[PDB]
Amino acid sequence: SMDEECVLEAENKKLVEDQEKLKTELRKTSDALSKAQNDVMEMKMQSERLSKEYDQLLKEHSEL
Amino acid sequence: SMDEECVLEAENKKLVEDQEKLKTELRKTSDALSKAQNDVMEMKMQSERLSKEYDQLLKEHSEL
Repeated sequence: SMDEECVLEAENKKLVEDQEKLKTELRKTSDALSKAQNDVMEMKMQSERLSKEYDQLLKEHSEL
Repeated sequence: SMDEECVLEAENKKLVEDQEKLKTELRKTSDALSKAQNDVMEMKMQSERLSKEYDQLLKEHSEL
C-alpha cells in the first residue's frame, strides 16, 4: 500500500544517512591505521640506519 | 506500486545487512589501529633511546 511504501522510503533515507556516517568513520579509522603502519615502518628503517652509523662510529674509534 | 514496494523492501534488506558489515569492519579496523598505535609508542621509545646514545657518543668525541 501507499503507506507501507512511504514508511519503507523513510527508513531507507535514514539507513543511507547512517551508511554515509559509517563509511566516513571507517575511512578515517582506516587512514589512521595506514599512517600508523607507515610510521612504524619508517621508524624501523630509520632506526636500523642509525644503528649502522652507531657501530661504524665505534669502529672509527676502535681502529684509530 | 507493488513493484516499487518490492524494490524498496529489497533495498532495505541490503542496507541493513551492509550496515552490519560496516559496523564489524569498523570495529576490527579500530582494534587494529589500537594495536598499531601501541606499536608506534614502542617503536618511538626504542628509536629515541637509540638516538640519544648516538648523540651522546658523538658529543664525547667532539672538540677540536
